[PDB]
Amino acid sequence: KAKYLDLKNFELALRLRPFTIPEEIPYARVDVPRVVLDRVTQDSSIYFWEEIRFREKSGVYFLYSGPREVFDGYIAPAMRFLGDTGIGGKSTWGAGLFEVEFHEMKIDAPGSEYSVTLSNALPTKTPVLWRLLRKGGWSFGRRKPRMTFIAEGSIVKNDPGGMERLELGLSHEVYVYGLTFPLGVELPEG
Amino acid sequence: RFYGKIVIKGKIKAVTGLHIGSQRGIANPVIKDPHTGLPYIPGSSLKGRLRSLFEILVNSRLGEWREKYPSLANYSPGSCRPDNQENCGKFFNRKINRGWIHVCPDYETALACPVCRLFGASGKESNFPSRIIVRDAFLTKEWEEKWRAGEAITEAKIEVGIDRVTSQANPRTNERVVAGAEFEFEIIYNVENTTHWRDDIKNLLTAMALLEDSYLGGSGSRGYGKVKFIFDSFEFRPLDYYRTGKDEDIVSIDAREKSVSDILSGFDSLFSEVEGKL
Amino acid sequence: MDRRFYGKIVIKGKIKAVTGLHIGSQRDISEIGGIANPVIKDPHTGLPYIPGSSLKGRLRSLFEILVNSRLGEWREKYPSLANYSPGSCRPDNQENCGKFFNRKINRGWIHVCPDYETALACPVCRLFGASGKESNFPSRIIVRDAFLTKEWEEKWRAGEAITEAKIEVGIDRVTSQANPRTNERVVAGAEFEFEIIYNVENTTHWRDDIKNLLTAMALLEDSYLGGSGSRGYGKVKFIFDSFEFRPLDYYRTGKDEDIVSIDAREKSVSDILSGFDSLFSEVEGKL
Amino acid sequence: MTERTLKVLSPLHIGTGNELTPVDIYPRENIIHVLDTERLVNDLMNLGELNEILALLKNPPAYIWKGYIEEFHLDPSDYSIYTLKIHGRKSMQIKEFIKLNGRPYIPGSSLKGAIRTAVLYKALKECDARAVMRVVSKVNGDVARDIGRDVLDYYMSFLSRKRADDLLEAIVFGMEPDRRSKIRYEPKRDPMKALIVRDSKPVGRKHLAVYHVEVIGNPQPIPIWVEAIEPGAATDVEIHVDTEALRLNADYFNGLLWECLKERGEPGEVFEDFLWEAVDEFYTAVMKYETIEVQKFSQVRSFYASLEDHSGHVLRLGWGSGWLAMTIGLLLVEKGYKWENVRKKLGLGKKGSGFSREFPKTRRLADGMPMGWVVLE
Amino acid sequence: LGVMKGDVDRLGEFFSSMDSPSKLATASRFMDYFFKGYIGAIIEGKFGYIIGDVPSLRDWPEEPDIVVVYAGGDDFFIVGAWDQIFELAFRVRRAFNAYTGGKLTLSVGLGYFDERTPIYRMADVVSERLDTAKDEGRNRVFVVGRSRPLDGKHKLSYEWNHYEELWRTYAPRIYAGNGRLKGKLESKKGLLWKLLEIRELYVRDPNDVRWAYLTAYLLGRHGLSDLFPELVGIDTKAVERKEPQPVYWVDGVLKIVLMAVRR
Amino acid sequence: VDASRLFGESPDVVGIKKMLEKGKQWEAIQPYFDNVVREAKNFLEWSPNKRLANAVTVAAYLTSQGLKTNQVRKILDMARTTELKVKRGEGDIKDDLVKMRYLLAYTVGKATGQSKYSLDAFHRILDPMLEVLMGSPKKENFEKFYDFLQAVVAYHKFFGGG
RNA sequence: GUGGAAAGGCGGGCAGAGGCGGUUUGC
RNA sequence: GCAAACCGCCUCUGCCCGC
Ligand SMILES: [Zn+2]
Ligand SMILES: [Zn+2]
Repeated sequence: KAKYLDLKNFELALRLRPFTIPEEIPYARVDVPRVVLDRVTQDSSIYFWEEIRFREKSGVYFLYSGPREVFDGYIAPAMRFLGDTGIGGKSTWGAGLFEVEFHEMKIDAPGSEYSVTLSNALPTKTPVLWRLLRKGGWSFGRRKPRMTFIAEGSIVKNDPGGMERLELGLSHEVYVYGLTFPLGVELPEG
Repeated sequence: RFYGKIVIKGKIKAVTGLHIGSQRGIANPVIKDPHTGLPYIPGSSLKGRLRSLFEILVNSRLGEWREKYPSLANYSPGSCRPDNQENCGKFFNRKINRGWIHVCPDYETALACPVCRLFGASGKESNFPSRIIVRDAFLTKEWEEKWRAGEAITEAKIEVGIDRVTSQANPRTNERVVAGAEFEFEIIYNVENTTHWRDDIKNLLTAMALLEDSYLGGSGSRGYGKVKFIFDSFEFRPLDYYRTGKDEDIVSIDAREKSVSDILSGFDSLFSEVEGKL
Repeated sequence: MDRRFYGKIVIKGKIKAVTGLHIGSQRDISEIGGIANPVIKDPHTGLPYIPGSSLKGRLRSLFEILVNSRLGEWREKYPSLANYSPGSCRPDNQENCGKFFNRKINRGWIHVCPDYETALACPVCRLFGASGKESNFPSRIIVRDAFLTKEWEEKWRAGEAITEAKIEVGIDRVTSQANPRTNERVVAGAEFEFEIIYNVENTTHWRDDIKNLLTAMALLEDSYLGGSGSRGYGKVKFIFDSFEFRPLDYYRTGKDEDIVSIDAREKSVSDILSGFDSLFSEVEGKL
Repeated sequence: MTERTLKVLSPLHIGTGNELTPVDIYPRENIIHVLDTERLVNDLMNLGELNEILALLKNPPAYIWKGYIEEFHLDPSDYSIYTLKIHGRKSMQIKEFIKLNGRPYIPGSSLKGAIRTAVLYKALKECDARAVMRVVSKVNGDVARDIGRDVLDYYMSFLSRKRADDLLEAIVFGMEPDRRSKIRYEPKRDPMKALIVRDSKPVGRKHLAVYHVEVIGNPQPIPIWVEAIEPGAATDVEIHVDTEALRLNADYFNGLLWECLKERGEPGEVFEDFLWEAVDEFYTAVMKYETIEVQKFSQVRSFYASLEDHSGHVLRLGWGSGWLAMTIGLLLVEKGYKWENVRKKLGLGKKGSGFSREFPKTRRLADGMPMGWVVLE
Repeated sequence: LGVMKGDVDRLGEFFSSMDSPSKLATASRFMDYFFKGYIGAIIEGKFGYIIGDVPSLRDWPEEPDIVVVYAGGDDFFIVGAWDQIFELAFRVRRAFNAYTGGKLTLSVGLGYFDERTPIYRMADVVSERLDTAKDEGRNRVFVVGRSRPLDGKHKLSYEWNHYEELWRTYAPRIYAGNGRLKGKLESKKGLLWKLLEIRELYVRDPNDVRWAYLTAYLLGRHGLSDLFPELVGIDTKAVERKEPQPVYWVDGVLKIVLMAVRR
Repeated sequence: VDASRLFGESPDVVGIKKMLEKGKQWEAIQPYFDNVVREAKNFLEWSPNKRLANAVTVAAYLTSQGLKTNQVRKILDMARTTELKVKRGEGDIKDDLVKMRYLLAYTVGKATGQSKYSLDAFHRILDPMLEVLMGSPKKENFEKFYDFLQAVVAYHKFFGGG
């Protein structure tokens, strides 16, 4: 039933070692109620709204492999723009805002023929052991079509992934990210 | 197109007990962070109260503002409540569930309305996003330490209802924040167009100046609001800040100024470099 | 239908407790040894105060009874009072009928009009506001909480008693046996800085809503505030500092363009008194 | 009327449940003085300790514990009252008067509780043939009040902290619906919730003095020291009835007092006139009753014969008003044996029971003046 | 709106014990019949000798307002009135205790929701309140959402015999049946809401002993020294055995009664 | 019997309230625990439940006497105001602890009659802690005083006095 | 080239009604 | 020669309506 693992217990599950699940998830899914008040008569109309509320030290992070000239040219100036606008959700109510720090992670992974995906997959060939994720977002008010991704941690073999460009009636072409983030993994017989 | 982000930091002072309910051991609880148990002011209770005060401000001045803001010429002062027809001639034109709000119906009209240009519009084939971001105000470090020192941060107040003839008392309780608290707010305006941002800052300060004489949430008419904006700093965050990352933003200095010593007392003075760099 | 905004008539001043005031709370808030029946207190500063709920409701209580005395004399000047007859819905447990006290809150009947446009022509429910199903007219006055004034802050620092304990004993007439209790009260002569903000919505009827708020104020200096006022504890006296107007051009500019009426030495029965039109004549010159 | 001023004809002590210990007092002269311990103790440190916390807790041979400040210091007093009598050998506990800032006033809860005794006396005089129709509505116990036969002749045998007046206040002021007993009091049903009396203006320091109250009725009289307002002080008090609060409650009041107002005319109109006719009929009747007993002191009767030909409304207040003036039992003298078994049921004498002097034995009079007379007008 | 969601615990180990296809075909019909046919006759008020005394707010109606959304063979998701979803979870548990030989258990999550809540959210909450009761002991009920410190020594869910014994002590002294309190506690909810605020001082710091005498003063001045004679004195054996104080488990009995009352 | 009931930390909160509703058993075993309270001269002698243990033994021995709370309210409200000063208002109670010692000394200088012993035992306990509080800080070591003095009054209502 | 865009948990509700710091008698 | 006894709270109310 466990969804996540530590940085240390991940390196054990890549080697088919005994591992332990974490005791605590760093966030909650609360349902804050809002209201829509009439402007003349102050009449109320409750709707419900769900969120992700982190703890005192907790947060969220992603990983980047790539050349450093692409990082500090593109990924690093973009993440400071996004510190003052949102990542999804009601950014006008102060949701997707954050402060960005840069560090270094090192993962011990066994060299193999297979690999796990640390991002959405959108595979070319059929993968080994997977888990379907089905979502399609929004782009300038245009509703993206739903695309069968693969959830994270699923197992592929020699797959690069690949982005699908879409039309959506805009001026510019919309690319949808489906590249995989391969880390080596050890498997049983299927 | 993006030019920069005018950033407004300061403090919210609850001069009187502030109550923003949740309706879920006190019988009417103010909302709270689920991990700390501390109260906070949302960014959505602050924004809809800055907007509800400003929409009634525009509603009185539809005729006088037909030639500074277009698409106030398509609205008549009043609500569309009796004749149940949305986007009609009157002002409060969109019914959500049972409440009527001014939301302009198209992108081509929300770029002219002073409410929807600053606060946003939904529309059909429109989706005008807002230009301000209102963060959730949390207690100041000095008031999180009083939570560590064992004090009470939210009192519980008992009212009563009394018959006009026989004086039968009928009480209830309302949790509300202890008066005197200091929150920390944040409003990040998004400089899309470089021409009409002065009218979008001066309208946002007008919504705050009406909020210092109205209330914030709760009972209010029985004295549960009485808020006070205490500004700290305004920063510009230019477009050159985000590309190269070097710290050359333009910072205004206002440690102890009001919301009315800031609107015109220093408006030509405090925004002198921001109006120069544009 | 058609809510507008022209400004905020602000009524400041002070409340003089000529006889000692007692706005009671409940205890048990991590408090152990104290006078029974305590005055309510600001939990941060420690001092007593007067809630806006205790003052907006007490002015509503005295003015609703003033209108119930005359349901044949105000109806020539206000519509929708012809819907109501003098009485209460206590002899017939039905909410909205011809009786003037119509809302059972929990058990107590209080004149609140059930609709917007019925309450828009009511002299009570346009000044104090109303709740309803589908109408919900909101109020036009807000009454804030009144803490001690800045000089009575300093008397607390100097060690002077800001409260006291009065012991009242109830005696059975037949056996002459006392049943003693101690009631905390604010010391007589104390002074609280108050705040009433009227919200000017319709410029046709705003004379009346100030002439009715100043009517209920003059009824409150004749009546009592809080406490057990039939045994002494009331006797509020309103000491005005300054009426101000706050026009719509104030909140947009920021310049001090408010029309400041001066009654710094006048009385609540002297503002309603000849001179009402002498003091608010520059408000009418601005509207 | 508003601001109906009063005057004071005898010593008048409104207690606060507090006495002055002899460490608070040092009488240098026939005048006395109230020393300020908080300021004097904190003012006697500059010359120096733990000796003050030891000596005040010890309470030795008072005189020396207040005259030890005379060594290298003097002049630390608060109010400095006058003794006005041949006493004070300190050995006394002066009971103090109620004061709001060290200034004596008359509390309005104490002048209302004297009018309530006068009004209760008038209701039991005029209201047994009409007292059944009051409890005919939602009480069902008036048949016991009819078969006994003027509900007083039942209440002497009905009884046969102390809740003795519980039924009698529930008949004259407030009939409830039901209880574990027959009926009970309801504060929401009361004409006296329309009677508004307020605290008077403060009297003054010049009219306050200590007294020496001697108790007479035994061969060995006892003195009690107390402070009281001297006779001749006049302050102003405002009493008014809110007639608007009676018009709203014309159907909700259920009591014998309400059935005394519907017979003088409009019951929300004559209640203020009924109010003072109840005052000058309880307190003049207790004024005449004390001319029978001559056990006091002579000069006491020369005070009572002079209380007549005095304009205004005369009533008791305070602490020296005896059992005869705080209580219905002036009306319960004419029963005799119907109240004689019940007065021993309630109990009286202690340290068994007083046989022939059960209720009226004690008289507390200050300097040969029967204390506690205040005349409104 | 009250929602329960339950399932049989360690059931895969039970069916793995069957060694022959006729033995599997018996154990899989009898378990199927409890959640298909006999869960109907529990709601029908039958089997009173077998069920007995369960924590009931109101007495059992002739027609319960219960809508069985699903009941599969181990799993059941039942919605209804929140007072009768509460009682039925103890009434399903006792009958399942005796339909078996006392060998198989249940685990029930319980939620109390607004009417106008999306149903995919009422499932995702009670599925978490079921799994919180499931990774702790697998014979225990989640009753009401509850505050507790993050020290790992306190668990939100009650065991079945623990809560059903906490109800036979604390409910017949404060609760009379059918939404009314007892004598000497009518118009005294202000005792009970502040009693939960004293319980919040245990939540903020369990090592602080300030809750012990504030209980004694608040029960004292109301004259109720007879009610709750163990919330005044700290249990030293519970600190010895490293189990929570009795002020911690009283929340699941009070807060149900405070919800039962108009509040 | 009473000494075995009066155990170390919370020996019998439910048990002593029944026995205090007695004469010879509590005149000795609580006298040893009153002497145990006086032998703990330092106010910071109990970081554990022993403040909650002393105050139960104090308020059981005082409930055997009278101990009207009304007589003590001048001290009890004075302890409330001095704790209110600690909230960033003042930091020196030494100018007013002497007043609170004097109000404690004035109270026993007044309390005469059958209620001498109800104030003599009350005089015996707080003053060795007020000796320590003279030369002490007021945010700390007075925090432990005022919480001890609450638990004395709090259990005194539970045992049935006031 | 963001499962997005718009959306105040609030409208109305006196902690209030009743209540002499008192009386008794001795050690 | 001056007091010492008892009484220190009692009894009614406690979230509605509206999405
Ligand atoms: Zn618009
Ligand atoms: Zn109305």
